[PDB]
Amino acid sequence: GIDELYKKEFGIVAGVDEASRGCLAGPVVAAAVVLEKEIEGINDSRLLDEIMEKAAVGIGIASPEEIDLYNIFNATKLAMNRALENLSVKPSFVLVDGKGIELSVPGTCLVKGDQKSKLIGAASIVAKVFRDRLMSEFHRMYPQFSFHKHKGYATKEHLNEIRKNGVLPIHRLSFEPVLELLTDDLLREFFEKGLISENRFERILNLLGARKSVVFRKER
DNA sequence: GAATCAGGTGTC
Ligand SMILES: [Ca+2]
Ligand SMILES: [Ca+2]
Repeated sequence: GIDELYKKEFGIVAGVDEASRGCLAGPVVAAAVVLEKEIEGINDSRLLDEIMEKAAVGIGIASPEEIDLYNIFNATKLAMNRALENLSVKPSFVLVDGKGIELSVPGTCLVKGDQKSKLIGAASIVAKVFRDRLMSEFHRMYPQFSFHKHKGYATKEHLNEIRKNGVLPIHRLSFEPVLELLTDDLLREFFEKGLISENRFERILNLLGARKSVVFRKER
């Protein structure tokens, strides 16, 4: 309903939101949603279909590699910027979920906007839904992991699976709980088998060795 | 759905 005020001044406004910033595995997902024919139900009082039939949508992704090289915050806007880019209508303005985000289109940030703007409310759905059906095929591809349930998140299951099964190249290797399970041994193997770029290989080395450092200081 | 447990990272 706040979405309506912005449309009056800027005309074509979009909604951005992301999913999967707290995961241990997978990319981060973003979604950009221009929308006209209004939908009751999104931030009001089976709309997946209505949103698809009745809106403009761009989706962006950042590979887990990219979360590890760039970091979880930058990888996010990287996807978000790819969403606007993948969106078919150029908006004059954007309402982003969160705070402290500057995107390639002039915009404003809304705290709990995924819960007060319809355009963001839309993309936030789009985002999860895609991510979810993505984690699904990850589950099929990596049968050992219940990706289809925990969504790559840091649940008790997912951890046990990592511990019992080993880390994957689709794990965010710079993520504390994954990191703490990491041996350069594996890194090397991942590298040698061509399952990680040299860039990532280095980064993670530098990171492990830095993890030891703060423990070393902290032990003194 | 609202609470309440759990687990992630980022900027100021
Ligand atoms: Ca939220
Ligand atoms: Ca979201």
